[PDB]
Amino acid sequence: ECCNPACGRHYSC
Repeated sequence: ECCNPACGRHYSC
């Protein structure tokens, strides 16, 4: 998972 806003296009939460 990538829940931080900085994940950007990688956001997956």
